[PDB]
Amino acid sequence: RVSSGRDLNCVPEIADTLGAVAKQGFDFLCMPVFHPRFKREFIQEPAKNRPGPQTRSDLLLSGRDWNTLIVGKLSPWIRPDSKVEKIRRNSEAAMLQELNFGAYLGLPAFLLPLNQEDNTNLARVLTNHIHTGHHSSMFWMRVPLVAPEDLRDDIIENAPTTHTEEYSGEEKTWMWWHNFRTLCDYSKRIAVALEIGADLPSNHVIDRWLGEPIKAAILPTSIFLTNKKGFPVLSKMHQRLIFRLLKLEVQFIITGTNHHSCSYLQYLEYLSQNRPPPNAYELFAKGYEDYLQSPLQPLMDNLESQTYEVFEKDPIKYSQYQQAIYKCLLDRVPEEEKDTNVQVLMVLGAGRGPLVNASLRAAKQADRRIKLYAVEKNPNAVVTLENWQFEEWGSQVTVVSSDMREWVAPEKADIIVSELLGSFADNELSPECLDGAQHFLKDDGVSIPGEYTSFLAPISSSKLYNEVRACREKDRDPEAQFEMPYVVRLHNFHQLSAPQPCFTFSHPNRDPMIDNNRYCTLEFPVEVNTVLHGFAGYFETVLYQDITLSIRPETHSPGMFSWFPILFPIKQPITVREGQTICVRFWRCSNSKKVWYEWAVTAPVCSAIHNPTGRSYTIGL
Amino acid sequence: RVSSGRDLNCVPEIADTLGAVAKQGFDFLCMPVFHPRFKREFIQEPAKNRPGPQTRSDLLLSGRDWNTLIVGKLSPWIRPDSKVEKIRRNSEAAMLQELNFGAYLGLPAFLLPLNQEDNTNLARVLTNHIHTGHHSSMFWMRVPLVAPEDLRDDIIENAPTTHTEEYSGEEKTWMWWHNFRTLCDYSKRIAVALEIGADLPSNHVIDRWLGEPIKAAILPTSIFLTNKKGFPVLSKMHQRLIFRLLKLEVQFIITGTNHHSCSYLQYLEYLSQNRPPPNAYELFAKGYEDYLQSPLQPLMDNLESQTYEVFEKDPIKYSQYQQAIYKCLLDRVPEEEKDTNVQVLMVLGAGRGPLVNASLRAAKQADRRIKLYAVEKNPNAVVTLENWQFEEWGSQVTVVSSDMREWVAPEKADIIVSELLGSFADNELSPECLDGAQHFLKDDGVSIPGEYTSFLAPISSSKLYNEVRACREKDRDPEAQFEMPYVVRLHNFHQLSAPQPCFTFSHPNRDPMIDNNRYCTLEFPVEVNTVLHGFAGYFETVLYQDITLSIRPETHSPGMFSWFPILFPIKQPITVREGQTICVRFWRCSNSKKVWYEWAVTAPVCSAIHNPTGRSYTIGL
Amino acid sequence: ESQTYEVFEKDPIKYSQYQQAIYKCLLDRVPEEEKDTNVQVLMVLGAGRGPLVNASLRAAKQADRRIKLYAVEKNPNAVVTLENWQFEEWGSQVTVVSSDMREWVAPEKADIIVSELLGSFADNELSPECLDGAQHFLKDDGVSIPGEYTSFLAPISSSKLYNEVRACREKDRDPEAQFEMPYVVRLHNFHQLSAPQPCFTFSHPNRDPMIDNNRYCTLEFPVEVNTVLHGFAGYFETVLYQDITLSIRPETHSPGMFSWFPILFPIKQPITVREGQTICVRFWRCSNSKKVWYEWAVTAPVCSAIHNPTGRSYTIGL
Amino acid sequence: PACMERQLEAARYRSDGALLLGASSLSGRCWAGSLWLFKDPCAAPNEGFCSAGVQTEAGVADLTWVGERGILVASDSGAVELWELDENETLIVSKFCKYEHDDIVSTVSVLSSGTQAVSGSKDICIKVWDLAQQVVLSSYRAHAAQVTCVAASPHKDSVFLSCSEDNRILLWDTRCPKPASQIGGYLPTSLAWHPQQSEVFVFGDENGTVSLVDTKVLSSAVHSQCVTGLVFSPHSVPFLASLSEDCSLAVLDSSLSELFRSQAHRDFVRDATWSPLNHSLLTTVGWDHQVVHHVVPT
Ligand SMILES: Nc1ncnc2c1ncn2[C@@H]1O[C@H](CO)[C@@H](O)[C@H]1O
Ligand SMILES: Nc1ncnc2c1ncn2[C@@H]1O[C@H](CO)[C@@H](O)[C@H]1O
Ligand SMILES: Nc1ncnc2c1ncn2[C@@H]1O[C@H](CO)[C@@H](O)[C@H]1O
Repeated sequence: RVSSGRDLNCVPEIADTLGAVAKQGFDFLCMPVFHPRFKREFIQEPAKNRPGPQTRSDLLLSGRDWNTLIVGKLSPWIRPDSKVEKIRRNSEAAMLQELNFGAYLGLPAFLLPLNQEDNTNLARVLTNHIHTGHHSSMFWMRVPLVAPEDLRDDIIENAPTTHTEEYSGEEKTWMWWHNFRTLCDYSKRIAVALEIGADLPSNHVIDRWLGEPIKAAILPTSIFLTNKKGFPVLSKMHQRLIFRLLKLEVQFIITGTNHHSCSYLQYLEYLSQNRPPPNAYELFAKGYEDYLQSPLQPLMDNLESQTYEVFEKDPIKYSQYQQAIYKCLLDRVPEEEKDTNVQVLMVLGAGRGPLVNASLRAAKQADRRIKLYAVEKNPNAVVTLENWQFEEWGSQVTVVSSDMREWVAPEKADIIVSELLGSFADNELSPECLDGAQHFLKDDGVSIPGEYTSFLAPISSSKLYNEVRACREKDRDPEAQFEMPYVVRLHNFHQLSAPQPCFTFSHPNRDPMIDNNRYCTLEFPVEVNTVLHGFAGYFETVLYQDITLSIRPETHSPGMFSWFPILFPIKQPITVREGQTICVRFWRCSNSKKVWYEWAVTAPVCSAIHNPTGRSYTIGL
Repeated sequence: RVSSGRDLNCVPEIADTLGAVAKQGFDFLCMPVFHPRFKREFIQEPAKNRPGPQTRSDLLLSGRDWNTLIVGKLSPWIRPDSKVEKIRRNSEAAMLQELNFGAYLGLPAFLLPLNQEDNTNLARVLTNHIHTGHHSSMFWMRVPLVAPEDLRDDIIENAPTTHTEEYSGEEKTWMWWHNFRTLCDYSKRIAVALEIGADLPSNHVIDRWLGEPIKAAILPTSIFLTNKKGFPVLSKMHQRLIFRLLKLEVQFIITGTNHHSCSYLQYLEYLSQNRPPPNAYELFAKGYEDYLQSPLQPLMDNLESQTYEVFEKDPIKYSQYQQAIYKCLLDRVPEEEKDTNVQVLMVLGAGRGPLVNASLRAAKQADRRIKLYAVEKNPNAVVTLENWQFEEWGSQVTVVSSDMREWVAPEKADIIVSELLGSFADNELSPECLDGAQHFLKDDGVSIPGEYTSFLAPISSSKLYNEVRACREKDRDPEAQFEMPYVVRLHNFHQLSAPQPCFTFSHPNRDPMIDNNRYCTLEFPVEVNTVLHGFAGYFETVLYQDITLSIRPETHSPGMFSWFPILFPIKQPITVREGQTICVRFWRCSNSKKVWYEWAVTAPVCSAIHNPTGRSYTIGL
Repeated sequence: ESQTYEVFEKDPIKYSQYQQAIYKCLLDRVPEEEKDTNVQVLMVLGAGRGPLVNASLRAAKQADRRIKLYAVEKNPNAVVTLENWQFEEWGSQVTVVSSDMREWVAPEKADIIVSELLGSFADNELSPECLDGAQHFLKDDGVSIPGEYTSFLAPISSSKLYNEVRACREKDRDPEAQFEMPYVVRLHNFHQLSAPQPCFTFSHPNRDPMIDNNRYCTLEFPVEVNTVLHGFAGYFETVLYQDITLSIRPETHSPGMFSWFPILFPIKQPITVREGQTICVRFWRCSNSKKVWYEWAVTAPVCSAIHNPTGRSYTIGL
Repeated sequence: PACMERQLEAARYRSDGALLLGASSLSGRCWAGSLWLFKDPCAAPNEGFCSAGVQTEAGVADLTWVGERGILVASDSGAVELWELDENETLIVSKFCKYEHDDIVSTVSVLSSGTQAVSGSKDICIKVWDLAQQVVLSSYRAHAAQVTCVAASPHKDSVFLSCSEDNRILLWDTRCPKPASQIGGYLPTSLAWHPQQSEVFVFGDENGTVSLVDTKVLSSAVHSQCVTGLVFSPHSVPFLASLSEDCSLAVLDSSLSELFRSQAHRDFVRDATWSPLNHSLLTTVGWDHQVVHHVVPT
């Protein structure tokens, strides 16, 4: 249930050690590819001419074992950032040697340490190896939660441990990593191996690692408190951290000697089994974590059958649609008018008939008379509709194969029902679709939904920022991938400020010269130090009175699978200090053919205006 | 063992038909997505306003069944190339409707017919659908081996079947397909569903389909000759064709009614089991068919351990290397000098020691004294070498970690042995490597190999031409993918002329001012009508006297896995008529840093010079 | 090209400075008592269309000592101009050699090797490699002119130049490559945010045990103003002989010297710098047997990406 | 054991004149160590010409004598080992192997009493051991980086020096409640107490400089590479022998001036030991499997 590995600096017999490690219960071994104490010379004689083999042989293990069980380790004497010139030059050649020796064996990952503020030459040498040869290896940077200088025992008479509280100073190891990956151009091959210490730092320091590519978690044996029966366990503060890392599916690493004279691995498995069972949304979205998809345009495109099927497999949203119609029937037709009044219900954008069926179920429980119309422009869905109307519905449902904005209806409607909302509410163009169907609504008719509002919250996710970069394509703008929204189940991320409302649409629209174009400015108070990469978009909708749907995390309709958050990215990440406000601007723009969004950050610093005039992204009308 | 499907034009109950077809033994069903006789109107009233459902519902089958078992069929009345304007306009809207209905269901493939010379508008309408929406569907064009006009019974008094032999005229159906895919820009989504007829055409007509993307083979029941026990079988000429299609792994389709009143499917399975067992090369290369790989550059790059391992798992090449050394020891050291003479054997480019071991095995069987040197520049392989020298070899093998062109050897050598050859012989730069090691060879020393020659043969493969197009990358020349060789196990292809020798290298080189640059002109007599896409490159080498290695298909060393042919492509395909000669020119060019090839076709028409000055491809010195 | 050699020859200041450096080296090597007994072996490595050879001649007439010249040149087109000069005027004194100075197997060792192999960032035309390859044929007491050169760097703000580097995007390459390569430019609409500091230094001849031409330098630039950093102006200084020097460092510029303009090392993203902050840059001189390149990253007030890693955007051919 | 691995780490002469040898294989299939005794010092390193021999599970990073019988070993396994010579001095038997360091034990030093010791490790910790009870009395994480060297005081059992890659040299004294004290450039690599002045010590850095330090300073550029060790002669007015990664040995006087200079070694010079019998004799082992004997010009 947990992918785990053992970290060692002593492997006398590579095959014996691996056998013992696997028998212990591990899945991989972190061992040095050269003897850790074997300092080598590459410049001056006669140590440079050192004869004999330089390390053990590749033949000692099969290609599968080298590719699946061995995570290499950089030799501890390799100091590319030394103040001594000879040590730097020596360590440069020495570093390339071990990386190229690990590439030679096809090792799945290779560990390099970050234990000081200046790792410029370390980064240079790594960047240069990444651009040399036919690679694939992952590079895990071993970086501690707390610097070893900030966790030393206060036992130096003339150098006491500074007892002052430094909020930003406590987060020095994150800047070690931040600066290192900036130098290396956010290479998708450089990930974090976060070293957990004896006493956990302040929660802000821990929160600094949210949205970072943590691939491994290093738990040293010395952090395990021994229990009553003499077995290793962890504090409830440490346990909570383990539970946060289990969501990111990191590989647990156990380093150091046995101090409970395995049990550490068994304790991790016990913890893994004692986590809450995943809810419906959680079990559905598994697989889609941080996977960027294109937002659907059901107006411009005809949705596939298998797509309509998944939108129909959302019971919560259809039970909420039914009860909204149920309440509107009662509030419109009093019990004395029970059979004298027939309500004209038009399902605009009917799909393969799930709203039409909900409209029917809502008439049986509200016991009122309804006359249905199922308008739909996708002719393929219309086939499913016309076969439903023949086999079950009959004269009650009048199938209309047209665009709701073109349709010349026979009579006006009492209730127009629709499911035209995207993850950013108005992104599938409901404001234009229901505006075009407003003339055939009674001067007292009800639209379901009657209101919808989009939300935005600033986020940090170098994992998602890196994923948006990967979306560069040929024959287009090299930066277009940053000027378009993405539907994504955000997961390895940090939300830097609570969602605020963005754009609001109401139906029907009685405003004199309404206009669907928008411009909104939002100010986000940021309580932490961070790097802004994008803006999560969410939505809320009022179907009827207290019957609502929501994808805003704090008011999420439980068990509602039908939507994932949208992601509005920015070309360049923006450093934000604690206390600073992130000021974003969003526009909803349009012409007779297209609808698009534009957005710019104006604080703490300006960004470029993203998607000016829909050059990267438009929604088709 | 054989992927097969049933073709029908009568599916009264879609679920019943599928059940019967699967119970019969099929894997998929080709059925019409609309009723074949249901002509529809899209322009004039009142047939355009035809009410009711336009076809059966998508709900009748699960998404998996629609995606894995249903190959759609275009309705037989759809004639986009009609001479009648109204029928063309009607059939245009009608064609898009059925393609978009099949895209809606996510069908794995959709059949469209080619049964006339002019399918321009058919192609236009298909090309326009391919650029409309979010696709993935395969389009199989049903095209007959023999046109139905050329297989009619000679029963028309005033229109007799022309009894004259027309070589090119018998290949009219290939030009129907050729012109159709040229119009559609060689879309990787358009493949051939080749219809096999009652009497097979001439073999040249059949050969015209080599190198074409045949995804399905349509065997109609009427082509099955009934045997003694009353079961359907095929002629030995038809059986041979089935065996050629089984190499291309096509999906067999059985169309038409049961005339042996399944058995047809069982006969195909019997044929599949009665094919020759695949040899070592055949079973090894399976998976690599027409997969383009980059040619290795062991000089410029350090080969990975798992790569050296596969080059060591070739017994034939090492037994041939051993016997070449075995014969050279005897021909140099007479039995009277048995222990008085020690031969200086230098394995230049030793790798992980397979040639050094072969050199040892060759001294035990030739019973002569040898002093070995294992030169190697890749320091990672040198680790494996130095661990071999410690654990087994000893003082006999002197490991040298250097480039053979830099090395200042202690004494001259009697025999230099090397394995520096690529699929085009000199493409890993052996001519430069052994030239740099020539000064330290005795004025009577033997190089193994002593000679190597590259070969070239012109080829047709729209499958491989399409695969080279797919290799376009951003940040480079949009056409660079055509100016570089590829190592590939050529499979779905046609070789238009027998291999001719290209470049020849000899070792040692006693020519006054030798020069490794080359220029060769080859004339290829072409006996068939065809489309040239590239030139297969092969090689032959003389290790010692009659001990040779070869990848030339007609002289191939059996069981030799170590190399696959190279592919030298051309930007634009070239039509070649029967009787025409394909004249190619090849250059081997160089400077102090790089070595490259250039090539141009000069007949029947000129091509552009490919890779001028190594702008797309160089080999690093 | 010929018209290019012509403009490099139309710089009187640099040739009068080259002459006086040879003038002083002749006197400091051949005492008046050895006036006609001593002939100095002067080799003009990288002779071009003969302006240094003529300066070497002018320096022997005014220093009144005996010289034996060698005009080494690899460009065969310039060699045509050289061989026509040797025929029409020079004669037996000048021995034209059509070869690469790193290949040439000289007849005898030289007393003085003279060269003009410097770029705007001093070592950017690869003088360290060229004179290293010609070092074996130098006398164990020979003088190289120039004997030393040092590159300089100063951080700059110029949205005009930053915009000009963006405009250099080209198809079929990295969309950002235009920011990972130096440019020779007469900087004008700009602001220099800190005074030039020395970067890389080369000496000739090179007696260091296992010398190595690869470099790594870290410079800290104190910034007294609020600004936006777009690049680093590169400049150079060279010691031909003793107090005879050439310079393109603005504060020590050799007057009337047209032969060079500053180099510009840009950065992909501009960097905000507040008053009081230090701009910390790192520069590397990297190489292999075929190419030489530079890499550079800003590490304060914020990090930048490493520019030109492994010469992916820009290399200098060896 | 049938062989001793080419990487000779430690050379320690006891009171009578026998030679202790620690060695490890820092390359090849097996990465293990070995302890050897040479009653005939001129025989070394001949595996057949030895008096006693043993093989440890993991490499020998450092060792020291525990009187004339026992040997304290700092292993790559993270354990501290104790091996005592038998009644005949022909067998080497293990007494304790305690794995207390979470990483390679790099340095070891026996405290004045002879019943206590200090281990310095790459795991950043320092541990004070009771050899008799076979347990650790105290654990000190005072350093920030790997511990390079620990040097127990010649005469004070609670005093000992330490130095680490964190650029710190710490003066210890268990009697204080904050026992470390920072004394003070380039990283400290080697620590040697003066055998006549319990207030003076020498330290060698990674830049080859050796320096003279009085607790309440003088410097010289001895080597071109990291100073691996510093060992004082048994003389009443000692000589200082400085080992190095530049494969050379130097013997310096009181003012750090060079007297001897030996290039005999072809690989890293690891340990040095002056003869108890001949004070002009210094023995130096190295990674080139040599056991070179030196005649210091006195
Ligand atoms: N303007 C429109 N007219 C009619 N149906 C529409 C319109 N826009 C979207 N739909 C349909 O509404 C459903 C919900 O997106 C889909 O089936 C879509 O095809
Ligand atoms: N010039 C060279 N010098 C030494 N070994 C070489 C040279 N070129 C190729 N090799 C080695 O020869 C083997 C066969 O390609 C490989 O192990 C390769 O690394
Ligand atoms: N390595 C070289 N060998 C000879 N001449 C050179 C070399 N490099 C540059 N030059 C020449 O030196 C002059 C100054 O750049 C030019 O004429 C150039 O062509």
